Amino acid sequence: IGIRLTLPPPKVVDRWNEKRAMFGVYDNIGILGNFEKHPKELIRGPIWLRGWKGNELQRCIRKRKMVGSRMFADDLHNLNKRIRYLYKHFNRHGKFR
Amino acid sequence: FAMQHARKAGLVIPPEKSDRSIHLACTAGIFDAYVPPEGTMASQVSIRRIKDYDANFKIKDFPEKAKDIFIEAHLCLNNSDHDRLHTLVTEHCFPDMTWDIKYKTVRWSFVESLEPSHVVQVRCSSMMNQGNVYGQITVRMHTRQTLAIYDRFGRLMYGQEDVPKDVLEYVVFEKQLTNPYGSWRMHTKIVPPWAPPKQPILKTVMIPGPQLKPEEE
Amino acid sequence: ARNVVYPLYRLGGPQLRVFRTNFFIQLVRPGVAQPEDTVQFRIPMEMTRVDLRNYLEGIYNVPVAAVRTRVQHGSNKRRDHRNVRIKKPDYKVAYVQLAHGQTFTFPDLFPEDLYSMLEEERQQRQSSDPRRGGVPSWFGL
Amino acid sequence: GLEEFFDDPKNWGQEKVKSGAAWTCQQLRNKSNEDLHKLWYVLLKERNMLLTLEQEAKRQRLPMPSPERLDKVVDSMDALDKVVQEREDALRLLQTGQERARPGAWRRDIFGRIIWHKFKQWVIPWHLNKRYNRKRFFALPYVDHFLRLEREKRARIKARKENLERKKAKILLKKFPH
Amino acid sequence: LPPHYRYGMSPPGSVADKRKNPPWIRRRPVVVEPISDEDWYLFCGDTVEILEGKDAGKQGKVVQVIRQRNWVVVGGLNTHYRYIGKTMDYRGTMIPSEAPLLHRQVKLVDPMDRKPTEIEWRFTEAGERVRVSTRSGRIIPKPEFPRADGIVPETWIDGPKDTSVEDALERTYVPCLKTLQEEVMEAMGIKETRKYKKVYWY
Amino acid sequence: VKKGFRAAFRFQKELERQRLLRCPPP
Amino acid sequence: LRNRVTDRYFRIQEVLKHARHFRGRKNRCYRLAVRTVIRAF
Amino acid sequence: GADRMSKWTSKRGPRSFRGRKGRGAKGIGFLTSGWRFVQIKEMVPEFVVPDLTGFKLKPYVSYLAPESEETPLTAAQLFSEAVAPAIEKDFKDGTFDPDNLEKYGFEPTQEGKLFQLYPRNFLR
Amino acid sequence: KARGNEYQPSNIKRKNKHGWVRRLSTPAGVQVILRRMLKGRKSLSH
RNA sequence: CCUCCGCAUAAGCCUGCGUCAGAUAACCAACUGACAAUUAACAGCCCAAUAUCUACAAUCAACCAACAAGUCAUUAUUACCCUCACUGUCAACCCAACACAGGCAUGCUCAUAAGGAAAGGUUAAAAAAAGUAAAAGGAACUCGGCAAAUCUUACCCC
RNA sequence: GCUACCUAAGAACAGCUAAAAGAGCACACCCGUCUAUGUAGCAAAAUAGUGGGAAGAUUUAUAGGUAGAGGCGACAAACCUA
RNA sequence: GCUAAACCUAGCCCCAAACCCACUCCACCUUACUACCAGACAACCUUAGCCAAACCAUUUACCCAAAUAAAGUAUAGGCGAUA
Ligand SMILES: [Mg+2]
Ligand SMILES: [Mg+2]
Ligand SMILES: [Mg+2]
Ligand SMILES: [Mg+2]
Ligand SMILES: [Mg+2]
Ligand SMILES: [Mg+2]
Ligand SMILES: [Mg+2]
Ligand SMILES: [Mg+2]
Ligand SMILES: [Mg+2]
Ligand SMILES: [Mg+2]
Ligand SMILES: [Mg+2]
Ligand SMILES: [Mg+2]
Ligand SMILES: [Mg+2]
Ligand SMILES: [Mg+2]
Ligand SMILES: [Mg+2]
Ligand SMILES: [Mg+2]
Ligand SMILES: [Mg+2]
Ligand SMILES: [Mg+2]
Ligand SMILES: [Mg+2]
Ligand SMILES: [Mg+2]
Ligand SMILES: [Mg+2]
Ligand SMILES: [Mg+2]
Ligand SMILES: [Mg+2]
Ligand SMILES: [Mg+2]
Ligand SMILES: [Mg+2]
Ligand SMILES: [Mg+2]
Repeated sequence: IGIRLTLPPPKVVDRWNEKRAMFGVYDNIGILGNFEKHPKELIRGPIWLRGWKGNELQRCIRKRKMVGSRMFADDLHNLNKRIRYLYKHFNRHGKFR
Repeated sequence: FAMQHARKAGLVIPPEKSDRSIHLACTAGIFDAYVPPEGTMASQVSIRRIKDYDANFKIKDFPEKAKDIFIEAHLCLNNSDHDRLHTLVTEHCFPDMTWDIKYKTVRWSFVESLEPSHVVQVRCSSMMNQGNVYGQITVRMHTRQTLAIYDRFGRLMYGQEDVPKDVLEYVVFEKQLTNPYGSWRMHTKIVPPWAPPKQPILKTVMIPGPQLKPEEE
Repeated sequence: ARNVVYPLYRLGGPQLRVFRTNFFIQLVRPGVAQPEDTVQFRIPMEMTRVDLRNYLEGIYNVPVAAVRTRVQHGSNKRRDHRNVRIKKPDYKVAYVQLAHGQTFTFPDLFPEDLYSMLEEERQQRQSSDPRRGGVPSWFGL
Repeated sequence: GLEEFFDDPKNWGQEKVKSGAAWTCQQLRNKSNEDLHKLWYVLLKERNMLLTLEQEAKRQRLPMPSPERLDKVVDSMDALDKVVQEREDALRLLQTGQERARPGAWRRDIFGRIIWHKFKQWVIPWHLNKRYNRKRFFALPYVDHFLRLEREKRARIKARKENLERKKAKILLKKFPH
Repeated sequence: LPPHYRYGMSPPGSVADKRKNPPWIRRRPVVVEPISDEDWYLFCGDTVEILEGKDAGKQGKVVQVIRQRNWVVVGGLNTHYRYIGKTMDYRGTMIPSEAPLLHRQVKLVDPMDRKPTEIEWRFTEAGERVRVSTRSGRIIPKPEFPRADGIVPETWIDGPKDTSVEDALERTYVPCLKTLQEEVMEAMGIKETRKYKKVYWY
Repeated sequence: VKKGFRAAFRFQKELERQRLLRCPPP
Repeated sequence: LRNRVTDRYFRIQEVLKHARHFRGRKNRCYRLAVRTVIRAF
Repeated sequence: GADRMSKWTSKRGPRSFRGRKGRGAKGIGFLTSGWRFVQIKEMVPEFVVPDLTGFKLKPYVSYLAPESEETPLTAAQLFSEAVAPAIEKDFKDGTFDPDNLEKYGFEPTQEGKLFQLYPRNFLR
Repeated sequence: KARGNEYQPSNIKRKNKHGWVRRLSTPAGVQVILRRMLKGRKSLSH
């Protein structure tokens, strides 16, 4: 059996808090701030993911190129293995060839 | 056999050392048994101590509240209101009253009181009770009630709900003086020997005899 | 002392002396019958018969005649709920043959309220006879 | 001669033996020195007696009357040793200015794990003996890899700990209003 | 002790405690609001008032406290009932047993007003600790209590193995700068003509 | 444990239906 | 695991309902009834 | 196969290891000339035991003794309380210098002293 | 004839073949110790 | 009624059928918890240096008799006070995934002074396995005298 | 640490013939020719019997050595932890 | 009706920021966790290969120091794959 007999606790979801009320704000700062800043420097996150999108290959190559020297041993090792596998996969495997 | 089996098994233990103490609300047993007949200054000093510890206290009003507590405790037995039954009954009086009645209901109604309940004696406890004290009162009660006991399956064990029967008892109440929240509660019963036996049960009964371990005797 | 470096002695040098010793001894009752003059001690793995001799002669001022040594192996068979082996600590043993006429014998040590309320209630309780039929013995009717 | 391995025989078979308070390190400091040398042997005799009582109690399969008495005398001897060791510490630091009272030095082993290697008492010099020369107090290049790996591992454990305690604070502050 | 341990009513090491929490048990933890020892203002033996739970709207004396769970054990308040006799043949005599209570659930009491009044944690001008009452300020003293180590510090008698107070307090120290071993040596009167020869250290 | 409570709600409804079939009130 | 099915019980038990009256282990088990219910239909 | 977690000991090995291992007992002598052992009274320890005659102290302390705030001893305190009186009296009355320091008490060279302090020869 | 009895125990041979000192003398014997403490095994050597 | 096994040492494992209590092929327990235990003379744990000496086997070592040519020693000088400490000492035990019909060097016992128990109970069907006995014949079976029995000759290939 | 081979220093080989023996019968010991059983077995190669050698090119205990593009091998493409 | 079933915590993953470790009671390179004696003994070497090339033999991306762009251009290459 996988189903549960009794119900779970009811979720409290405060739809009016700091982030949910201030959400999306200062996203047009570039458009109506005399273009002093672009919204892409607004997002807080990794250094290689800032106003940039890409698939697995692009993301891993960008990671190792940008912050690769700061990587741990096992992490860089499995990252290189991943990009090697993905190279040969994306280039050799699938339909449309 | 507890200590012997403990030593033989190897469950050696130190005595429980802790600042906390097990607090109770009713002393076990009784201080003075009014052995009834076939049918004083000590009690005066007892009442003096009662008044000292609790100025708001009267004697002649005590039998009324005693009878009330009796009949309401029996009503609480009928209704199975164990919480208030506890609040109004002591931990010594709860088991003997509520142990055997499990797996069965009960019926008890108060018809009237032939004679008015009457105080017999009063006793006061010494200070050497875990640094606390407790006061006891005895009251004779002569009334007429009905009793009917249905078992698990709803069949009468004995008694009839329609016919009351004259009855006499000596009830004993007690109260905790040290705390102010303690109230008078039923404690025990005397069941004197000279009193006659109650009504037997409609059912017949046997007993197992001495089981002769395989050796005659 | 245990777990303490000693000064290396070389020829023509001073004499080693202990002031605040650390060795602790366990006088015990034997399981096997030794003669009357014999005594049995349980002690650490570092001591020896000569320093135990000096120990007893200085501390307790008792004449000692001979001493034998033994080691006991703590059983490493026990296993916790993790199936990890629990080992009991080892210990050395010293059998001391005493002086001229001491003739020691291990003496006997252990020859010889809420509870009161409990036993009061117990001896006040009365077992319901079978004639009652499992009826409560409380009601009057 | 041997009765001092046992308490007063009137206390035998007794469940509760009287026992005084433990020793104060401040008191031992204020006291003399040879008095402390004597009290050491006093506590030694007492400790032997108590431990004999404990072992015999375990043998007879019974508990002991006064358990805390033991750790009392134990902590007393501990504070005594601490006081005397502090006296000799101050004395050494006044005379020379050394705090450890035993020669040592930070040295890198072959595993790269630098450690405070202590010195032993030797008769002949280290350059002439042969046993000491094999200990090989130095690491080679290939060990730097493993050192980096253990460094990364320590980083992982630490980061896990900080993230977990942050999560704990976050959940409890979520649940409680404050 | 094991991690994530449950500090129930019983103390550590007790048979009940170890049977309730064996070494292998791993149950869910308990969420207790953080409470520093400085912010803590509840000591044993102090009068307390309760206004919720069972028997709400009462007051009593604290029997003890558990600082881990922020629990208070008050005598005769919030009491259920339990048997203690051997249930094998005897029914088991019934007795009341107290329940714990949280600090947010319990309230303190003023000795004079004997009413529930909030508390603050101040420093008296003479120093250096005081617990003060709400709107109408009253200093709250600490309850007196027999320490567990010594059953009585006043009604104490010197045993044979106990030392006298004058002997314990009297000091015989001499700042002589001399080593313990050497001073013991000349106190004995012993001497040793042989000098310790040098040795190498490595 | 599986997240979500819509299925748990549906199953509570089925449980109470089964309970009514087993011991339906008068 | 991020997306998991919770209503599998019901989606199988409607088929078990259609298959109650069958004989043998078909009525009880699922894969044995799936091969049969479509056949009955 | 064999057990690893169990500590290596004198019990486990053959004749040679059983004989050579040892269970932590420290040395007392040497061995020469056909397994003839030789101990020495210079390497043997000698327990120094004082007489307890006229001895007041007792292993336990009564609760009547007042509690005392802790003041751990230290070198600065020791020097200021013990030697500073001599230093200051000789200063303000006589004359002295960095020399003549052994008079006040000081070991500029440790060796030549029986009880060395670093490396310390004695034990405890 | 019959197999299974390959391990005829000898503590001397064991401590010589798979011993701390041998591992520390050969370089690769140090690499095994490092791999093993990195994994966290209790017995770094035999 | 068996004993081709036993006793011990070496090697190896490490408290693993000793006392006490417990529930849990049969559960004496070989299972759990506590307690105790194996005491060195037996065996390990050794040798201050320099230079120097050391042809001639053992085989009862005698004769004979050899070939594969063999397991043993000191000497002069210097220095050299003290003393017997430490460690193993248990068991129904080791390696084979098991309390396995397997493997395991050595001294003594050579049928045991020691150590063990093939049959849980009943009936005495088939088929099957291990044996005993067999009328007359004695390889006619069979690829082949495989097997069992008994003690038997002669001849070929390699 | 089984196994192939080797090194160091060791040990075992009754009794009867012959009286010299890489000789014969024959225990212990080593090996595994033949037969039956067993085949998730007593056993991941065994058991009962019968068999070859058993003073030598014999067997074997102990510590060490030769490490894979390799070792070792009285070459079976053997053996080198089932 | 049994066997069973259910749970929600322990904790963990990715990021960001921030650099990081050592009883100093005894013991631990001889057989590690062993109190104590004459050795002269020390490292500095291209990575290869699978695979792709539909076999394979030249060759076949794998970082080493600013994100994007120039640019997948100039170039290289059994001028093929590909780099
Ligand atoms: Mg010994
Ligand atoms: Mg293993
Ligand atoms: Mg294997
Ligand atoms: Mg072998
Ligand atoms: Mg000897
Ligand atoms: Mg033995
Ligand atoms: Mg064999
Ligand atoms: Mg026999
Ligand atoms: Mg049988
Ligand atoms: Mg059979
Ligand atoms: Mg049978
Ligand atoms: Mg025939
Ligand atoms: Mg013929
Ligand atoms: Mg034919
Ligand atoms: Mg034919
Ligand atoms: Mg034919
Ligand atoms: Mg044949
Ligand atoms: Mg021959
Ligand atoms: Mg022959
Ligand atoms: Mg053949
Ligand atoms: Mg063959
Ligand atoms: Mg031959
Ligand atoms: Mg012969
Ligand atoms: Mg060939
Ligand atoms: Mg071939
Ligand atoms: Mg190539």
